[PDB]
Amino acid sequence: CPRFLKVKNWETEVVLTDTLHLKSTLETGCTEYICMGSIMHPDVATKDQLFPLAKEFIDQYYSSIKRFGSKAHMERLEEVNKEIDTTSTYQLKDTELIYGAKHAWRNASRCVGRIQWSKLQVFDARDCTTAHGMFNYICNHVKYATNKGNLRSAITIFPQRTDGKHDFRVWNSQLIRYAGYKQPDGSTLGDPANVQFTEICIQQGWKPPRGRFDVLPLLLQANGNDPELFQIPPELVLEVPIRHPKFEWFKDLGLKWYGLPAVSNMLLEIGGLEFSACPFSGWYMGTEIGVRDYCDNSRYNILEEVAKKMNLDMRKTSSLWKDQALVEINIAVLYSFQSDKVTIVDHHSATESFIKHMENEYRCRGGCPADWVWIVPPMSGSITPVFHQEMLNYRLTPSFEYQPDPWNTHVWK
Amino acid sequence: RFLKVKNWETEVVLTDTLHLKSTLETGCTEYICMGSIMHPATKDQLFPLAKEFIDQYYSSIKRFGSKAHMERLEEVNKEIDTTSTYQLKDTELIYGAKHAWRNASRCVGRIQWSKLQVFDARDCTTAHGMFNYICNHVKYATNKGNLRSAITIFPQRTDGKHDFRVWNSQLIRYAGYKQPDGSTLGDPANVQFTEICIQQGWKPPRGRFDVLPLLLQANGNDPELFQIPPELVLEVPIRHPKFEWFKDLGLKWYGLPAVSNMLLEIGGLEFSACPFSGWYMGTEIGVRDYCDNSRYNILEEVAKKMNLDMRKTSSLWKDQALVEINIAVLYSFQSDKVTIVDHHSATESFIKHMENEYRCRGGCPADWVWIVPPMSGSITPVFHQEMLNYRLTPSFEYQPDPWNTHVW
Ligand code: HEM
Ligand code: HEM
Ligand SMILES: Cc1cc(N)nc(CCc2cc(CCCN(C)C)cc(F)c2F)c1
Ligand SMILES: Cc1cc(N)nc(CCc2cc(CCCN(C)C)cc(F)c2F)c1
Ligand SMILES: C[C@H](O)[C@H](O)[C@H]1CNc2nc(N)[nH]c(=O)c2N1
Ligand SMILES: C[C@H](O)[C@H](O)[C@H]1CNc2nc(N)[nH]c(=O)c2N1
Ligand SMILES: [Zn+2]
Repeated sequence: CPRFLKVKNWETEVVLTDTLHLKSTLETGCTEYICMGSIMHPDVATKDQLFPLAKEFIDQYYSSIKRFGSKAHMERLEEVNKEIDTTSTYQLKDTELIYGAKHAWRNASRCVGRIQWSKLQVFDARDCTTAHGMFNYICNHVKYATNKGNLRSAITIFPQRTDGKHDFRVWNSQLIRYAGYKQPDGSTLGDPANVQFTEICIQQGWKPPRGRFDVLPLLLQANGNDPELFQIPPELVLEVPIRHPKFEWFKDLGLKWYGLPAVSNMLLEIGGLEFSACPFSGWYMGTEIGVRDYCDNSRYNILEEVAKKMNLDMRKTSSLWKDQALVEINIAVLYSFQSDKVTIVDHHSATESFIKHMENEYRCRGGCPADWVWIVPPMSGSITPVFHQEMLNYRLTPSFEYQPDPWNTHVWK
Repeated sequence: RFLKVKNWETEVVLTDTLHLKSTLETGCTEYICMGSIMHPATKDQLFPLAKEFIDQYYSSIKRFGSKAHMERLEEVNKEIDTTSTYQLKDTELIYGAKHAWRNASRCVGRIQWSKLQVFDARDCTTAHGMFNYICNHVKYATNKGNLRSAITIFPQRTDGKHDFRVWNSQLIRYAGYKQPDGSTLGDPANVQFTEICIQQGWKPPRGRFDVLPLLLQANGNDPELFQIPPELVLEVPIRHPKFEWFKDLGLKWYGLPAVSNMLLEIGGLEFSACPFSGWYMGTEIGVRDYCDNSRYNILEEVAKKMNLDMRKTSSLWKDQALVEINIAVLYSFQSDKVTIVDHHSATESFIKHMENEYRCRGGCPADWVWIVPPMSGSITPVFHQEMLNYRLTPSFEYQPDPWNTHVW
């Protein structure tokens, strides 16, 4: 591989030079003959596999604190090596846990929000043993992160994988989501994306109120045991009713959304260790709600009903009636969040911040992996600065990875 | 491997086998993806490429292994020997042109790929000849608004010292002028090319929508200027169905999109002048041409007339104005009976095209970064379509600007 790689911005002419790609680890999925850059998703480790992964991470940690080669560096290397020899694993210091989590965010190529990567609150939950403990930890996370609408980014890290039969997992894909319900007639109440998970929850004991915006219970798995259900206290679930600054009829659609986006189905890999329950949360970019959640045809799919209330001609696609309503729906979501003093960022501000971040990373770090397909917002793409920015995608570690759905792998006791 | 692509809205899964036949590079490796990078002979390299192309041509007319096939491979081998190159048969020229379009990963319009009028211009020797051939192209493809796809193929490269090149990047574009106060009149993307036209004799009217002259290079000689007869240049005043003040913005665009800076490669041969044209997708004009900050950049003005609050971005004033600008373009071409397609129709057509290519051909190389329209992405069906990108030949490739390589 060539040592220097250039990226250009076609709107400003700015050329950046990437050397960080030389530290790439796992596979993109691409080859020199095929590019999989639009593919969404393109047993444990052995002593011999773990040794070099830990050393790589420990080296990198001591490089960052400007102690590379020090006595504390070599002593940590030897302690780690001795520990892998006697137990086939090792335990991270708190300092290394925090560094690793912040860098998995920093390295998350699909995240436009990374300007904030070093302001992450890390909750060490590695002493947790039961699903009730997991509930306690997550409740405290949600309350801290919500902060009465002054949202603060945070991660709670549960115990790492051991033999693969004792995994901690949050079975929810996100900590806060609305249920969806299949009716006998084929229609769907609530969020259609969550019909499968809702059905699991119901069979597990949950009593569904069967509304359009029912907050799902937490389904928590500790130490490989069968998952258990918990209701998040509703006063911890901050929500925003959606209204429009001009269209007084917009509130009559009964739309609302929750304030905290909190991914809980991903795996955090640090130094070869696997943290299979590591829920992390930030704050929303408006398009995640106004464009995808509300206007995807497989989701709440409100474009038609907004278009009718807007009295648009909906017989020709070339009237752009869909595009017009999409803008108005996204004006309402940003307006409703700002009026309630709940942190949100529009797609224009977040992509300008990301460009500034990317440029600083190239300056100070030698690069910034970014997945263009995910960084570019789902509306108005080319009037945001990221559209015109060339990006290199590669995988650095520590990182967040996908993992199988726990109901597909769990062995029921 | 047989690779699978999933549509995340419909859950339709297709299976790609066609990628097994690529061999040109993508630019990516297992460790670094370059999917968002815009720009990632001799007798001995030439025959295997000629062979593969003849093989796929005779396989496409279902006469693989025919005597005609055999005699063609021998005919081509002898000619590469005596002459160091070879000439395509007319049937191979047309087949190669249509398949370079069929294989263009970045083109959302490929449902039309086999309906292409091919103009053989390989007998051309002078810039006057090129001008004639180009005028006939423009007149043919424009067709009084009922646009028809077309390509004009000038002589292939011989030694690189005698290239045919259209120096315009597109046959019809508007000039751009640097103003003394620092701002730009016209199209800022064409400032330098306009300066090269002026420095060579073109007298500019110095307006906002001056059709540029043609700058044509024949057989490696210096380029010569020509004005396309104005009755050949179809233009559309832009107006809005609801906002009667929109026509007062003074906006217009040309009807015919015609790329003239690319290289057509067929069986190892290189056609450095191959102007090709189709019809516009509305967003090409309304989003990029009009609202790119480095182009006509009219968002601020439209939002002014719309009285929108332009104090904070979160009012989405740019997004509102952008939609109204794109309504006007579609309404104007439609009112003037000039072929245009909106990004909803075009992307729907492309999904259907992919479905067709997967069944009958085993895949469709496609560049998600280019296929998804520059506005309202996720409400078009291609946003949710996984695509595999790989390089099939014949193909259109980029080439250096001639003002950076031509020896005067
Ligand atoms: C603080 C403000 C943040 C903003 C504005 C932000 C923005 C975004 C957006 C818009 C996406 C795309 C999500 C989608 O389309 O489904 C995303 C993805 C992602 N973000 Fe961030 N994010 C933030 C915080 C965080 C934090 C705190 C972390 C981790 C510690 C993180 C890690 C990720 C990851 C891993 C993804 C990829 C998810 C996937 O592949 O499905 N983000 N971010
Ligand atoms: C017939 C209607 C057509 C439509 C609606 C259409 C649509 C498009 C669009 C929207 C793009 C992206 C343009 C840009 O962003 O610069 C594109 C690119 C492209 N088109 Fe098509 N096109 C059509 C016809 C054709 C024809 C006739 C050919 C060749 C014979 C062709 C070959 C290509 C190629 C090679 C590109 C990539 C250009 C580049 O990399 O700059 N297209 N097309
Ligand atoms: C930390 C953080 C900050 C921020 N702004 N956004 C995110 C993503 C939040 C999120 C993502 C998805 C995607 C589901 C999978 N997708 C393929 C459909 C669904 C949600 F309900 C949700 F809340 C995370
Ligand atoms: C056959 C065909 C059909 C169709 N619909 N569109 C096209 C593109 C036409 C086109 C493209 C560009 C891009 C310039 C480079 N870009 C990176 C800024 C500039 C133009 F003036 C122009 F006319 C071709
Ligand atoms: C097929 C395609 O990769 C898929 O639709 C992706 C495209 N880009 C995306 N970008 C974001 N931020 N989120 C998504 O869910 C997607 N979906
Ligand atoms: C950086 C990025 O590759 C560049 O902006 C691309 C993105 N996608 C595009 N898609 C189309 N159709 N046309 C373009 O000019 C571009 N520009
Ligand atoms: Zn790639």
